Amino acid sequence: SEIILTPKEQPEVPLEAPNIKPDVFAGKSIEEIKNIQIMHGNEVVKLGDFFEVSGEPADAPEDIKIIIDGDVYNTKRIGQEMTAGEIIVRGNVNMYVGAGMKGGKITVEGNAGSWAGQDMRGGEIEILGDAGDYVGSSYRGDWRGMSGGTITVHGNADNEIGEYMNGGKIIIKGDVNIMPGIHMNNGLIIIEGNVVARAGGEMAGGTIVVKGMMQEFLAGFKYLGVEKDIEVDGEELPGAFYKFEGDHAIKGAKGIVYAAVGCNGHIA
Amino acid sequence: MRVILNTGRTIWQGQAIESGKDLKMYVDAAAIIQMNPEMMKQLGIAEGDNVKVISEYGDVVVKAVEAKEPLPEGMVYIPMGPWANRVIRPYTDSTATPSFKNIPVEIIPTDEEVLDMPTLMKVYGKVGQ
Amino acid sequence: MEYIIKNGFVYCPLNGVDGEKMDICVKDGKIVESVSDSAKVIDASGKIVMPGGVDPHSHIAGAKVNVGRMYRPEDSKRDAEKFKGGRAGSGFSVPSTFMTGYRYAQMGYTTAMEAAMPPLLARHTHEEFHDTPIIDHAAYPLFGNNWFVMEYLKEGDVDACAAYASWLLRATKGYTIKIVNPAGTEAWGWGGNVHGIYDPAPYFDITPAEIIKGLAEVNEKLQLPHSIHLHCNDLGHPGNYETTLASFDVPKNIKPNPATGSRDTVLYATHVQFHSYGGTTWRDFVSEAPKIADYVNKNDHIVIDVGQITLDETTTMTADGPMEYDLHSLNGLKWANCDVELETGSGVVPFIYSARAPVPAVQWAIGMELFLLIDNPEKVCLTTDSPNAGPFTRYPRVIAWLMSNKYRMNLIEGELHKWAQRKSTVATIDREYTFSEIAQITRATSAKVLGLSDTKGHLGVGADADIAVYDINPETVDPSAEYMAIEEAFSRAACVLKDGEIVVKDGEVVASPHGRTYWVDTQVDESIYSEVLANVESKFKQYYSVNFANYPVQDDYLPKSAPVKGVML
Amino acid sequence: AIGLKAYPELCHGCGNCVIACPVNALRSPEVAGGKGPTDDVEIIMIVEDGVVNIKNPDLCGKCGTCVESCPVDAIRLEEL
Amino acid sequence: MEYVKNVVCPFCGTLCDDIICKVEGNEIVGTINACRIGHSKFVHAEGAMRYKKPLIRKNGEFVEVSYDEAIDKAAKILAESKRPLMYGWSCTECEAQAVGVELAEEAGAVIDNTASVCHGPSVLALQDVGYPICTFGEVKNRADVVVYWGCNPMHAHPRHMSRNVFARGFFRERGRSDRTLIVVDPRKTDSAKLADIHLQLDFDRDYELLDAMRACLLGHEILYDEVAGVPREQIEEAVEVLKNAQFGILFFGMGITHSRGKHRNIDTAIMMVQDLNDYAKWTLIPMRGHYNVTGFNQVCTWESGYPYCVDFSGGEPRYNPGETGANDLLQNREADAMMVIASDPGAHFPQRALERMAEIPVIAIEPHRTPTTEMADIIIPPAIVGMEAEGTAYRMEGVPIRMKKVVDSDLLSDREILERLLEKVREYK
Ligand SMILES: Nc1nc2c(c(=O)[nH]1)N[C@H]1C(S)=C(S)[C@@H](COP(=O)(O)OP(=O)(O)OC[C@H]3O[C@@H](n4cnc5c(=O)[nH]c(N)nc54)[C@H](O)[C@@H]3O)O[C@H]1N2
Ligand SMILES: Nc1nc2c(c(=O)[nH]1)N[C@H]1C(S)=C(S)[C@@H](COP(=O)(O)OP(=O)(O)OC[C@H]3O[C@@H](n4cnc5c(=O)[nH]c(N)nc54)[C@H](O)[C@@H]3O)O[C@H]1N2
Ligand code: SF4
Ligand code: SF4
Ligand code: SF4
Ligand SMILES: [K+]
Ligand SMILES: [K+]
Ligand SMILES: [K+]
Ligand SMILES: [Mg+2]
Ligand code: NA
Ligand SMILES: [S]
Ligand SMILES: [W+6]
Ligand SMILES: [Zn+2]
Ligand SMILES: [Zn+2]
Repeated sequence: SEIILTPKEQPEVPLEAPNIKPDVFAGKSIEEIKNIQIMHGNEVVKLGDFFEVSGEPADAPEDIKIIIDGDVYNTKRIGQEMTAGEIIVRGNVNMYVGAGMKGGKITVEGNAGSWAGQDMRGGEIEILGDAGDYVGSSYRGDWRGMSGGTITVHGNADNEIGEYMNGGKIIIKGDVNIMPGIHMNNGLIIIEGNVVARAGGEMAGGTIVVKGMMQEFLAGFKYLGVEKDIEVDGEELPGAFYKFEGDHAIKGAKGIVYAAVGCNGHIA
Repeated sequence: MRVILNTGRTIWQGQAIESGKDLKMYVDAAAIIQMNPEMMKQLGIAEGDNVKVISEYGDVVVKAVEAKEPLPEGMVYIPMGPWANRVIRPYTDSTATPSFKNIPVEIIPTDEEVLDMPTLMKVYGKVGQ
Repeated sequence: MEYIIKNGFVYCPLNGVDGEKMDICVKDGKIVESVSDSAKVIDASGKIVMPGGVDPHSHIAGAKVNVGRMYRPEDSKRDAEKFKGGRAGSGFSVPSTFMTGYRYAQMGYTTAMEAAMPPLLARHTHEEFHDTPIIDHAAYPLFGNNWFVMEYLKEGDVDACAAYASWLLRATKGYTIKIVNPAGTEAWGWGGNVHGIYDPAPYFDITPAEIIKGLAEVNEKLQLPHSIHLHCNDLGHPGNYETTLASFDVPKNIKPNPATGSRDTVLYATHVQFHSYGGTTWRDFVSEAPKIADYVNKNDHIVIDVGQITLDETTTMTADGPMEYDLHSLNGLKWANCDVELETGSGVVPFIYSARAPVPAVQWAIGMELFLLIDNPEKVCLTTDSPNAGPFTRYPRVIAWLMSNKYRMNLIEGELHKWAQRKSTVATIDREYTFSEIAQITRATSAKVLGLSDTKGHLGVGADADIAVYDINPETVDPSAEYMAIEEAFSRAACVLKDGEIVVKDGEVVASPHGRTYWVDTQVDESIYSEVLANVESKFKQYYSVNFANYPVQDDYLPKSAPVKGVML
Repeated sequence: AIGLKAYPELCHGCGNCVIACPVNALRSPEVAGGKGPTDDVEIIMIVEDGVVNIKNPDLCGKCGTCVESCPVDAIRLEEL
Repeated sequence: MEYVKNVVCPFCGTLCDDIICKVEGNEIVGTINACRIGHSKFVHAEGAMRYKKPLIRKNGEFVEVSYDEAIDKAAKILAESKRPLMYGWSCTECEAQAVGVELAEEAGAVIDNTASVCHGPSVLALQDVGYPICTFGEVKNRADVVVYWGCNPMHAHPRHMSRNVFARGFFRERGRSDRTLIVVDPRKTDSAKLADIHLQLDFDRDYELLDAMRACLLGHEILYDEVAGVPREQIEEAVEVLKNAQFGILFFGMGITHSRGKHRNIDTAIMMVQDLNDYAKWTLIPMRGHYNVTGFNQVCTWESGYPYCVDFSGGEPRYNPGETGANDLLQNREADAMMVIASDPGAHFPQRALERMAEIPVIAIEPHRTPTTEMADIIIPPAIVGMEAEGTAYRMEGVPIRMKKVVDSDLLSDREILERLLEKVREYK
């Protein structure tokens, strides 16, 4: 059930550890888990070289709970493409945590780097601290991005959250910087704090809700008025929101930005 | 004074880099800050006077110069180079490209001297290996 | 080195050998009658032996190809490799150069032609060739929208156009006169196009028909090894089959005249799948491959290649600028463009040929109809207009489809949209290609029509030692039922030799020699030649953006220059 | 008299004046098409050692086109 | 004195190939047709340090070594490195860039060029939405409307306007009079002074202005009565100028890659140019900086599949700008060694990256004295491409032109230095 990884001193040259996920840990003894391959720069190494490993094995990934009992700020790709189980990180992570995720749950108790939940398909990611750029984003050049799952960031995020989103749900309880929902096609973004600029830049569909203040917005949106008591993607939101449709710089755009009335009179 | 710092090219700094960045020419062309004459008056400085530029990310001393390419109100121009790059915003926003242009800085007159090219680099404190 | 290839079932259509068990002898990069008793042996028992494949039409080297690579990093992430003996690479649909040569080699191909080179960008094509292992190669410079060609051909001055072409083939180190959407791409320089073969370009006031006719006359006047290589107007439009058949007739009464090779056809029509469409809109879109196939059967002046849909997510890249903008308009996907001054245009768009979708379903059917309704394989070559209809890595799957009506009906009756049955006749065609007809459309027809059948496309004495051994036993395996064994076997050749040296063994690349660059050497009356070169240099001074002295490709770009002579003195 | 005068210390070598000049254009097709002259030609001015350089001031008709094209007032029509 | 004609200039992406070099002895003493910058590269400035031998820092002081000793230690450093950065490339020729790709492969390195500090955001943008371009000659002979968006060619591509705007072309035989010239820049630059229309917009708001322009273009109403400091009604009048073009060209530069939004400023610019083609022929060209920055992105793309920020650590190539970019590796302290060639990140990286350069072994394949050599551990001087060494370079819109060798040099070329560096790196591994 519970498998404990205690990090050793983290290296300046970061680690890539896609193989830290329940799917790989399943059916392995503690000794075999120590011998799992991870990368350390341009060198292939063993997970045991940077982590103490304890706990009890299990045969199915559903029953496996990985907890990283320490800061791993310089390890990338943890939980990448995991289908089931749970990961708990008692500290910070680097980039790509849960990238390509299909199922299960990851909880990061500190900060996360960029591309957290990139190309997410299913499952849940929850980050108790701050996140970087490109939460739930796509990959370079691809027009098909995140299609399912839920990402919850309790702190702040930076740029291009939900880039090319095509499904799923992202919730930022804090503030974001610029261009949340850039090129969005489908899905739901809820920003409970503030937005600096360009919410919904070049979106074609989907829904963005901003409960705080947007300092700037975009002239390609048509203002539709005010809506109360909004139901979107199974979430009920109280209060009134200014309603915008765009981004009409894009042909056939049907995206929706909702902005809370209390702090967005200058946007109307 | 709070101002907007913009950076980029000038033929004089282009001539200078292909002449030699070890040359005096390069300090004269790149260790400068271009200002509207009205801004120089408000700050109480003349061409040739030195300016201390401070930002969230660093600080530098540059020679004040009258902009012959007029600037918007509140903006200054430092040509690309290590002086400008003491103060501009390093973060790339996960693009790999820093924010070299349009950075809030504080400028104030100073009698300190402009650092020449090898002296400027010493602040980064290169350790041999 | 000396090699003896023993006890293989040899298929060599040019020498009329049809599965006979037979030894092939090799000496210093050539096929010879006999070798010493010390020659090292390659055991081909229970295996097929063919000449190295010869691809007459692929997009593998040049600017438009590299834009497809650069602006599709998602395509590389899909398929990235590093075989530790060799160079890293990536790209499912548009592979990098080292990956490109490895994979032609893995499937037993030893010669592949780049089909569209913008003359001003010719250095780029040749630079990418140098980083393309194994295969011998050549590049087709583009002529159908060239300012000099349009100006000379309107005045009826075909000899001056032939002098220009002679200069251009030498300056770009090119091999054939390639024509793409003649007059239409110049019309796209202002955002337009031409419709039908009698619709002139802006200003230049010359028709596609006159461009096609004049360049065919030029082609045989220069005695080039290959014929004109025609990509028709009105590509990819419902109802365009009539523009295609009309185009096919334009050069019919021009008589072939190669100085090198055995080519006996004046017209080469490329990826004809895209030119065989009926209907009037996409909603009443219907296959017209029977009429197209029937024209080819009855006519003796034309060779075609099909441009077979492989039902993949791929990348389209063409010198047909206006057509790609239309394609971007339909599917909304990222679009690249490059108009090349005085010479050509180009466009790049991804396309998803989903088997579920009705239009790609009919497109797949049309190509199968072309392969199967054409009686004589000597008139057809196996192509995917790589990557336009699919990556060349899918030639084995195309082979598998042709050798097995089981494979086809399995796809027709499940996955393929119903429109493949409703809007074509593929389902009623149970013809199956034999191993001899496969070697004909993947080796012999291409080698012959390109003017290389002296040294390429056959296993006889005098040929280059370009040889493919496929681990499949025609006496023991049924191609119709075991279609997945056909596909897998043609993908990963047991043994491949390139100029007598082993370069692939059991699907693995084991050596990385550089191939030759075939280009065309022609000589024209010195007086007309000088006059044309004086005219060419005057426009360079006025209208080009580079200087005349810097334009032609320097000899440093051809480490392995292999000139082929057209008309001399 | 009013005549052509160069201020090379302000000059960029950008070539706008050389190309804009109709006397230059008429005499050198390369200049008319925006290139610096490569063939030997006698024209009013060229860019040499990185700056504008007057070679045949007698051919200048004082029309003013080059001046319009110079953004940094490096070539002028003034006394002498 | 002898005059060498048809020389290609090795400075900026204009890549002029009509330079005349004046050669005295074995030395280039003057130029014709080259602008003030190009001339400055060809000719030696008095008092300027041109390293004639390799050097190594023995703490404190630099000492002259042999080529074999310098390349020797350089190979040690890269072989032992677990995250080496191979950065620069833009001011050397394509054959050397190809060797660098193979060497980055051999060392498991990240290879990256100046695109990551330059038109990188245009690369990211074109990968997402497209790349509709043309060559210089179509502009000269067809262009009806010429826009310089966030670039200042009078100072950065000095001959760019004279060759593409003032030039008399086939369909534009009146040159400058046949073209509407537009410049978009928050400053009144010397390029803006020549414009018929100058949008002196608010800095950092191009993305907003372009959003209004495209919404207008597609028939929609512009929400606010002023955008990026530009009145609503002119947005519409400017959109009308572009729609009525017979042939329009959008030249854009660092004012739009370095500004807020970075790659997304290029993104929206590209998509507007695309959509304008339903009303008028329109195309764009990035004003790429160095004479062969474009060439590296070409070479690296065709050999590996990716244009820059290419990391071979895992054997296969991988590509993530923002992770695998020169400034990412330095500022995140990932790089444990860095090799510089034909570039000056000491002068032109931000403070935060320089602090990391202070902590790691830095190799510099460099002919002149620079802020990078002041931060370097090993200095290896080469023959300079375009003057003492030949090879292919790529102009800003992809046109390949071969750089010429005008005078001889006793120093090794970059290509030879890199081929020896690669041979030894293998000996190590
Ligand atoms: N002299 C010289 N010439 C060079 C070089 C050099 O170092 N010196 N280097 C070369 C290189 S590497 C390059 S990339 C090119 C670069 O050529 P350019 O693209 O011209 O680069 P910059 O001069 O840095 O900046 C261009 C303009 O953008 C403006 N700008 C600032 N903020 C904004 C904004 O928010 N919006 C808009 N629209 N504009 C803004 C600035 O005022 C500046 O005039 O030059 C090349 N040529
Ligand atoms: N604040 C601010 N910072 C910036 C910019 C800005 O606008 N503002 N612009 C950014 C941009 S776009 C860029 S590209 C960078 C500048 O990019 P850099 O590459 O730093 O440009 P240079 O400083 O000209 O450096 C080129 C070097 O190559 C050397 N060189 C010349 N020929 C050869 C050769 O044949 N071989 C070799 N090995 N070397 C040779 C030259 O001596 C010179 O030192 O600055 C960036 N930094
Ligand atoms: S003069 Fe004004 S224009 Fe003629 S070159 Fe010197 S600068 Fe460019
Ligand atoms: S003045 Fe009129 S003529 Fe004399 S130069 Fe300047 S332009 Fe050519
Ligand atoms: S323009 Fe760019 S290239 Fe042509 S010269 Fe002045 S610098 Fe060298
Ligand atoms: K690619
Ligand atoms: K079916
Ligand atoms: K110099
Ligand atoms: Mg993307
Ligand atoms: Na053509
Ligand atoms: S650059
Ligand atoms: W640059
Ligand atoms: Zn074609
Ligand atoms: Zn083709």
